[PDB]
Amino acid sequence: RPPQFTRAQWFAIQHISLNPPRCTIAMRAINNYRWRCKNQNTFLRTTFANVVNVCGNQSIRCPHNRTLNNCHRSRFRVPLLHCDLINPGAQNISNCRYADRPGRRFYVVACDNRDPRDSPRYPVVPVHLDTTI
Ligand SMILES: CC(C)O[C@H]1O[C@H](COS(=O)(=O)O)[C@@H](O[C@@H]2O[C@@H](C(=O)O)[C@@H](O[C@H]3O[C@H](COS(=O)(=O)O)[C@@H](O)[C@H](O)[C@H]3NS(=O)(=O)O)[C@H](O)[C@H]2OS(=O)(=O)O)[C@H](O)[C@H]1NS(=O)(=O)O
Repeated sequence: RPPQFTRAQWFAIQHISLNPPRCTIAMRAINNYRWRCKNQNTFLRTTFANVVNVCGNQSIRCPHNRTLNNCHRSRFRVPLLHCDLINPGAQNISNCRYADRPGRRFYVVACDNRDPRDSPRYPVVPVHLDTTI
């Protein structure tokens, strides 16, 4: 487990977001938790349940993937949001400033085992993000 969640929940908390808030808020889930503001982020308007199914679609492979050789793409499209740091010179939350960018595309994810103390029902769960199309 990561310091405050499982890998699979932490992955969801960053990127899986069926009914989000606006970007100035949505970004806080890392930009107010990490030592600097990240410039760009992506937030898929889907359910974790679909993403657990996407870690049971046929196995493909991704750009930065050699330590598992396994990722997958979604079989039909979903809505999303993207966010954008409007002045790259902010490094902290007293000055970092953003705006919204909604969209509908497929997505690409990597995946690994369950957690000893959470939701055993599913042997393999998502855990990272590569791109959207
Ligand atoms: C295992 C753990 C440490 O990894 C998780 O957290 C790190 C940050 O580490 S930290 O929390 O311990 O401090 C996350 O990596 C940071 O986010 C990336 C992201 O893609 O979200 C990086 O983004 C930059 O590069 C992207 C290109 O890579 S690609 O998308 O894979 O092709 C760009 O598209 C993106 O715009 C850009 N953002 S930036 O602000 O301009 O840099 C970023 O490099 C990285 O931070 S850094 O300190 O390493 O530079 C992991 O994503 C995360 N893995 S997770 O647990 O699976 O989610």
